[PDB]
Amino acid sequence: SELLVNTKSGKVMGTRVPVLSSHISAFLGIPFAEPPVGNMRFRRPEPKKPWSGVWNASTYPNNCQQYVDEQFPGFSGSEMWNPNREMSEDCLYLNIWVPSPRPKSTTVMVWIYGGGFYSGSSTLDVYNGKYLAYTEEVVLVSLSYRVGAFGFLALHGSQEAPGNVGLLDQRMALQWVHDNIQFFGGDPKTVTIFGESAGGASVGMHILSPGSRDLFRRAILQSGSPNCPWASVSVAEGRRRAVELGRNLNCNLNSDEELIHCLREKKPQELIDVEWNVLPFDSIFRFSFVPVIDGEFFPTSLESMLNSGNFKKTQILLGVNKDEGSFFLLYGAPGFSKDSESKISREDFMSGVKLSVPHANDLGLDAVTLQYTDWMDDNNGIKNRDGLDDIVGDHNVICPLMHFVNKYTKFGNGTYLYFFNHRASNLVWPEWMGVIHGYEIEFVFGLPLVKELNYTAEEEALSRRIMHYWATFAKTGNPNEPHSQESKWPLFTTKEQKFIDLNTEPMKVHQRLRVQMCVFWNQFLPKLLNAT
Amino acid sequence: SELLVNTKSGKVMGTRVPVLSSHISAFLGIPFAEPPVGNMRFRRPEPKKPWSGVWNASTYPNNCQQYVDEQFPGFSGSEMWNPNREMSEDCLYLNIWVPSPRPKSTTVMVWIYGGGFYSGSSTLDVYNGKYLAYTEEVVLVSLSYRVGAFGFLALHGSQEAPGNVGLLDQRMALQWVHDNIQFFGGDPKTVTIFGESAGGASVGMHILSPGSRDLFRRAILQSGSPNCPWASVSVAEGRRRAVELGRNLNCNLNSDEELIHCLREKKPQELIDVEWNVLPFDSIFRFSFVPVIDGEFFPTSLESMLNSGNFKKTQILLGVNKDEGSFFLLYGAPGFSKDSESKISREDFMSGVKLSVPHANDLGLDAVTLQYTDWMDDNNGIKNRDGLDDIVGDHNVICPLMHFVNKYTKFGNGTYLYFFNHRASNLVWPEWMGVIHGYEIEFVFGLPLVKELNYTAEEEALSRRIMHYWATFAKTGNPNEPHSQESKWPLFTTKEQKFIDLNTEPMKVHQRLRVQMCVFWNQFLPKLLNAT
Ligand SMILES: ONCc1nc(CCCCNc2c3c(nc4ccc(Cl)cc24)CCCC3)ccc1O
Ligand SMILES: ONCc1nc(CCCCNc2c3c(nc4ccc(Cl)cc24)CCCC3)ccc1O
Ligand SMILES: *[C@@H]1O[C@H](CO)[C@@H](O)[C@H](O)[C@H]1NC(C)=O
Ligand SMILES: *[C@@H]1O[C@H](CO)[C@@H](O)[C@H](O)[C@H]1NC(C)=O
Ligand SMILES: *[C@@H]1O[C@H](CO)[C@@H](O)[C@H](O)[C@H]1NC(C)=O
Ligand SMILES: *[C@@H]1O[C@H](CO)[C@@H](O)[C@H](O)[C@H]1NC(C)=O
Ligand SMILES: *[C@@H]1O[C@H](CO)[C@@H](O)[C@H](O)[C@H]1NC(C)=O
Ligand SMILES: *[C@@H]1O[C@H](CO)[C@@H](O)[C@H](O)[C@H]1NC(C)=O
Ligand SMILES: [Cl-]
Ligand SMILES: [Cl-]
Ligand SMILES: [Cl-]
Ligand SMILES: [Cl-]
Ligand SMILES: [Cl-]
Ligand SMILES: [Cl-]
Ligand SMILES: [Cl-]
Ligand SMILES: [Cl-]
Ligand SMILES: [Cl-]
Ligand SMILES: [Cl-]
Ligand SMILES: [Cl-]
Ligand SMILES: [Cl-]
Repeated sequence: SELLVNTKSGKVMGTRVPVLSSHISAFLGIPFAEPPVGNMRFRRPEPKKPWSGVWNASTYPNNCQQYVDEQFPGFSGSEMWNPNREMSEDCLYLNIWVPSPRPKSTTVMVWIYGGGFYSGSSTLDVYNGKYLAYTEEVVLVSLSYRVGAFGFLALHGSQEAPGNVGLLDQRMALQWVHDNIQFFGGDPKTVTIFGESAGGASVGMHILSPGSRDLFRRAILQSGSPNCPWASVSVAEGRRRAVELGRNLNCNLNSDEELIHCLREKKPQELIDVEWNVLPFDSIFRFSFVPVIDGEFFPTSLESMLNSGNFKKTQILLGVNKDEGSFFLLYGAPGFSKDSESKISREDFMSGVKLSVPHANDLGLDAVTLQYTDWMDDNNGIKNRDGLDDIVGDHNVICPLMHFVNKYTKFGNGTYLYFFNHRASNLVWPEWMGVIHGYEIEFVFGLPLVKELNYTAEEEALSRRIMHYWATFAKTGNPNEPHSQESKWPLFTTKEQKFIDLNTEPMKVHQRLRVQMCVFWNQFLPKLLNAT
Repeated sequence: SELLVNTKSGKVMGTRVPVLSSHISAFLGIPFAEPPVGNMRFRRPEPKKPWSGVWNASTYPNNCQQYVDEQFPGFSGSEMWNPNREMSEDCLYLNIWVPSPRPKSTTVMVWIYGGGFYSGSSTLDVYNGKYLAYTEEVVLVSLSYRVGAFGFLALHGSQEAPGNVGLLDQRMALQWVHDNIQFFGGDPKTVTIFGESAGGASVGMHILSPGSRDLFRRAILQSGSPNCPWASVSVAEGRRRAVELGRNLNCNLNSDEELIHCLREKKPQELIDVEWNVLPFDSIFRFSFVPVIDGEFFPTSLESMLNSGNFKKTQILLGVNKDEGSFFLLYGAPGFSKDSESKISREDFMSGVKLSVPHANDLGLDAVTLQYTDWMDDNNGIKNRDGLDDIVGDHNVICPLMHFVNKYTKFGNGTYLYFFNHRASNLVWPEWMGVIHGYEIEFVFGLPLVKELNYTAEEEALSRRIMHYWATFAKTGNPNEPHSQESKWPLFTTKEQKFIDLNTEPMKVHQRLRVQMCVFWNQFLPKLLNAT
């Protein structure tokens, strides 16, 4: 029977699963590592010891230990991103959706969730890969990885807490797909890794890290890049936050061994309670325990690796959403509220500026405000709100990615670039937030195809277009079907720099995505700060 | 008879002059100072010694000694600005157009010509005040003043060449109008001084200088301001250029007395030949001998005087032309030509940038180019040409004036602001130069009213509108006629910052003239240079 699969680690038994008037196979909660509990907290993951018997693979696993958003209790808009399973340090598991009948060798897609490296779950409703596996005849995997301190506490020079271990969690997941996906009908030679936000940053980090390049074929990055200012810290800064975390918990701080033994003693929620207190009073758009530039996982600085071609050469498909700053501001900036139009005075605009560029001389502040202020209309609350939203999105997401795109394309084997700007008809967040960070995911996973989810027919067609782009790219490295004559999504070349709009209108091709602002962010502003 | 007038200096006899199917009276070439010749070269002017007999005042005087443009021999576009009379150091004379019959007490307007303080003549065809005197029933004076080294050689601490003497030339002209214009039918209580470019800068400098404020009632500034970067130098920089001028002429350089005796010996054209060699290799948009911030004529820095209200409080009417950079670039920038469309490569744009900001760190260069570059279309030769034209005009004219306007309006008694953007139908310079610096003057002086000058009927109506604005402002301090209901030219207030367009279309009112660029020029760029 097709719900039984033998693997190099043991037998697993899945469940038949309905999906749009048909059925497919799902294997939920397969372990890919030893449970990182106890004195293994903060350590590199070990491979899952092989098991006897059949592993019930019919129900979702636990989610990892993480902060939980409570800003809007019961609000579906925020709670659709929270853990929907019991939380535990025993959380290193993957899930697989396999078409029925089982294929023999079809392309594989591995989903890497986001959440700023401090949160995330593979079991969210928007991450349910059954629609995509069934519609595009792919084998859909979603992995999990340790977040927060559990996955990214970095005491460099130590082997009990070296940092980046949540990245090694993902890597082991990919190694297990390389080794066992052939038994699920998947082609381990055509594995596409994809992910959004922190997951998009992860994908790019696996493109960069030599110990990861050989475990996948190509890559998709949504609203995230490895060079994003929130996505990595130095070895010094990682050690500082780790010691600062000990201070918060009354820890002996003389050695790394004593620091680590104390932290291993605390219950997980104790660590999470004080997690945000280690950030520098430098503030707001930054998360505590992120990957570290350690010399091992990342040989040198990300910028030098990028400049020298020191990265896997393949095909990539990536892009951004129109409004990437909205959540940063709602949750952390003064004067933004879920239930008002959040119009913003001149005063509040100037304070959000300062929050958006941590540690910038005053001359830099003027540079930013001069660039984003309409001085013919400088007291317009809506323009001030939109301007701040652009500042935050350009700085933290769009312009890092545009830098990555341009650096990568000089050496890679094909780049495709998209600008997603359709606001979902049924979005529960306020209108002023726009085409929000994170709200293309439901289209990539084909949720518009479910009528009771209350999407427009145009949104079903856009989701089908997008799913087909993603899967056709994963099978062949080109989103366009060969001899099917609809408008072509053109290659992104250093010369032309073309991209497309992704929305419900007929495709349009543009050039040089937000080049005006990103010249400012990627070339002018850092020069200004360097020379003052 | 009305061609004879007795003055506190002697009798003068003018000539009857035809003008648009009528006649008026003109008194050309009245001396207002002692001829500044010989050992009086470079000295403060002395009053004209009174004379016996009748002074023939029927023919134009000489023009002062000055550089003469020969870039386009015979080209009327350039030659209409050159001396049209024999040149001489004996050039301190004024000219008066008096309506017929002679008025008893009507308002007076004193024209101060431009020419970068290195050139200019009161006798140019475009400066012929007969049309304005006759049409608006004013008494029109035009003065003259020493230019070049003869008027602005500045060896501070010396009494034989203190600097600013060409400004004292103008002042003496105004003192003579104060004393004698009542005999020509002019009201010495309603004297309006006006002028363009260097003359506009002069007008503002007389508003600033205490020894000048009491000699006129109000003021008009066209395309010039006292704070313009080409309009003044420091005492140190004036001494440097003066000594450098001696080096060029094999002068003894040990003392000021010996420096000055040598320079007084050279024939005037010898000084003019080497005049441009004293500029710092710092270049292009600067003129050699300009006013100096000496502590006498200007008590303190122009910026501190402006900030503290240390200036005459009255009404002012001022404005700019759409394209102020065109001549700077044509004559001095590489890649601009009279007879091509002067489209400009990316390379040449970057070199014109460097020429437009003398002495700017490289970080400042990027600031300028980032602000004026369209990075979606950065190789457009026309946009690159227009961008450079805006850089030069904003920096050297528009944004200094906008700074002056805003500083003055806090303390003055009424400000009116215009943006002149009608290109004359019959302009002989190439189209790419646009609404050129200097080409509103012919409208202010009513030359469109002469049919054989080949202007459109709309240009006759615009000239009449403008002449009426200027004269009504000069009589009453408000350009609008009281109870005549046509659209009103609104006051310029710190809050609203309104101005009007001056062209052949019906008046329109706008707000915050080029505020985006002038925030960059007047606030951001100097801060950037200061802090690097
Ligand atoms: O974005 N501001 C958020 C914010 N929430 C709160 C509510 C309580 C938890 C603090 N947890 C934080 C969260 C997030 N970012 C943070 C950044 C800096 C710091 Cl000190 C804490 C953060 C973003 C994701 C959600 C939580 C208070 C202050 C505050 O600033
Ligand atoms: O604008 N460039 C002009 C320009 N003309 C020439 C032609 C010969 C005379 C030099 N006379 C000059 C004139 C003017 N500006 C100058 C600025 C710097 C210097 Cl060294 C000389 C200047 C502007 C008004 C007209 C003359 C050569 C080089 C040159 O640069
Ligand atoms: C695991 O499998 C059994 C039958 O194989 C099923 O009844 C059970 O519900 C599954 N586990 C849980 C926790 O429900
Ligand atoms: C990708 O590589 C192959 C062979 O290495 C080459 O022929 C092809 O043109 C490349 N495509 C791009 C877009 O670089
Ligand atoms: C679909 O729309 C109706 C109408 O407001 C709403 O009551 C219902 O809850 C929606 N369904 C879902 C699944 O949100
Ligand atoms: C000055 O006046 C006389 C008559 O008064 C006139 O003939 C003469 O032409 C004038 N001067 C010159 C230089 O022409
Ligand atoms: C000008 O001054 C007079 C009296 O000094 C004052 O009443 C009038 O309002 C002022 N006008 C402006 C525009 O400042
Ligand atoms: C007026 O236009 C004609 C036609 O080109 C021209 O020949 C003539 O010289 C012009 N007149 C003046 C004064 O420029
Ligand atoms: Cl199989
Ligand atoms: Cl514990
Ligand atoms: Cl870049
Ligand atoms: Cl849309
Ligand atoms: Cl919006
Ligand atoms: Cl670019
Ligand atoms: Cl009289
Ligand atoms: Cl001589
Ligand atoms: Cl200003
Ligand atoms: Cl017009
Ligand atoms: Cl133009
Ligand atoms: Cl302003």
